[PDB]
Amino acid sequence: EDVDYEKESKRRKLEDEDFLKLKALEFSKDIVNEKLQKIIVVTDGMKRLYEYCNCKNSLETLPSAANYGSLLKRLNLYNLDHIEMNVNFYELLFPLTLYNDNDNSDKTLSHQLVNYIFLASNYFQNCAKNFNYMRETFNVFGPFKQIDFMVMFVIKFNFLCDMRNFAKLIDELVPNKQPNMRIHSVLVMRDKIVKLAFSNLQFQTFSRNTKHLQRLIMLMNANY
Amino acid sequence: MECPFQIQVCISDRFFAFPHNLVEPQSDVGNKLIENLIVYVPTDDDRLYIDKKQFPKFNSVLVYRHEHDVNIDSRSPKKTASATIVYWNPLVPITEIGAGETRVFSVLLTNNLFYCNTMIVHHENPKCPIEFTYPNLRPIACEIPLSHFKELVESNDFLLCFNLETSTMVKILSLKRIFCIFQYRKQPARYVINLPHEEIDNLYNKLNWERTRRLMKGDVPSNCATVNRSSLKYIKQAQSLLGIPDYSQTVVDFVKMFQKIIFPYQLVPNVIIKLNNFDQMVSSAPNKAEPYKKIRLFCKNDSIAISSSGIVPINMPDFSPPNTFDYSDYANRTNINFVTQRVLTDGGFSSGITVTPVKYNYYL
Repeated sequence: EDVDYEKESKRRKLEDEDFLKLKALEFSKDIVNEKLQKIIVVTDGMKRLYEYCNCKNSLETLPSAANYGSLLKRLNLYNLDHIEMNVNFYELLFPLTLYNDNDNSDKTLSHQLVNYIFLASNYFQNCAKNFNYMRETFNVFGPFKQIDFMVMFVIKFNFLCDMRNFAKLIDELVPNKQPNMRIHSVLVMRDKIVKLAFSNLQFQTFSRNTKHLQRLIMLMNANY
Repeated sequence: MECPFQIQVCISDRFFAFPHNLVEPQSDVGNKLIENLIVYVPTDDDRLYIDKKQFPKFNSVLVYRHEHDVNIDSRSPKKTASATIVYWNPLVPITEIGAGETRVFSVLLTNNLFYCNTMIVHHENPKCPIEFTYPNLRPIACEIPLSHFKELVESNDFLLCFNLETSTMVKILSLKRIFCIFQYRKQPARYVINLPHEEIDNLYNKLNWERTRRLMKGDVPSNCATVNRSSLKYIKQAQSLLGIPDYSQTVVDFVKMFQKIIFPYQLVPNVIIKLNNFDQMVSSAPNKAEPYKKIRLFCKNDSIAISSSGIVPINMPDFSPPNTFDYSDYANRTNINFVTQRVLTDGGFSSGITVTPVKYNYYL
């Protein structure tokens, strides 16, 4: 018999060496993030609306949008109050930060990502800056009970198509288990000014076969 | 203060990273299992490196930054058995607890945690890391660790930096985080620090208090540390007087070199006396002027020990008042003066001479 612990103490001493190796394994880069997986799956994922989307230049308003608005009049059947008027900017963008740019890249991509981020920022800034005008120019096509939600959806969808394009372009950058710290912080402060833009966007709302468009609504809401 | 009843602390340096595994679903008596779980953290930064999916045992998991409120402040905190709660390396006292006994997993013993149910699962890490400061550099983002994971493994010379606004507690936290991983590393990486360090030396004193707090239950580890001014200036000067083949040579070198001769000469080096002399506290202690902390020093099989002040018999108070006294016929002022005058004449010296008799202790 040997009741003293020293045996197991030596056992722990042996174990200790593994520690750093195990931790590095636990910190290595991952295969693909489920967030971008979901995004890419949902894109083209239902009833060809994603292929209906052809508007472009990411810097425009009502680009002949009345054509789709005609079918949105039918969509007005649905309870578009399920659409959030806020834009989960940071939340949706978060998966995009899982990239050590020192690897899986020439470290150049950072600049393109920052440019795209500022582009989105200015996009939403102009949208808020002219929403009322946008209200009037789309009410040209007929009032609806939820024209606010319809315009918000139009903005979101318009962006999201280009977002899809941007992802398919910068495809297969391999995600880290963790977001980039610096890029994440920049994102955070950008989202600070974004939410401040939401606040500035003081307004009042105008107030099932959803299961397809319900997917898009969830995605806009960052449901997971 | 104390930990309120039904809370326990697990300290382990390994907990510097979140030990997702260990936690288990708490339940109330009556098997009222509580899959609701909340965790409090110093920062959302912490949350960034925590995976929900680790916890399929639970269906309900949320995490927030701790905030030390006012109104609920109590020795006895609020209770809420409806959810399990954990705090991860908390800095400041907690106001609310979860189902059953709550448990906290932390690396550092705060004063708040003094009288507490505690476990440490400590193990000895041998490899002491080191500082070096020449004034190539590894630059570090001196807070986020995993930013520099593998970097710290690979390189061994790292810069340390802060923005002004940091709370002292946050500084202490991050620093403590460093040294654990460094002792896990296989080589003595060299710290470089961009700070005037004086108050940092003060928090090092605080580390001393903390580590003693550990030692109340701890490993009695051979933990390397040092005074950082009163030591270092004098050590630098001593080497300077010496030949300086390696200005970078570790102190412990000199230490053990001197150690080689102790037993053969059975006496204390002036070097080691100046150590335990010129610390603020663990010394003669200029804080209070307490050379009374003489070193009684013993070695295997000895019938006797070496004091700061000569050989002593074992386990006795440095000198018996009863003695073969330095009887004043010796060390009489008169004879002292006479001999001193002889000396002065012989030297032809005007000034700067003083004399004193020897004195003796237990042994002569």
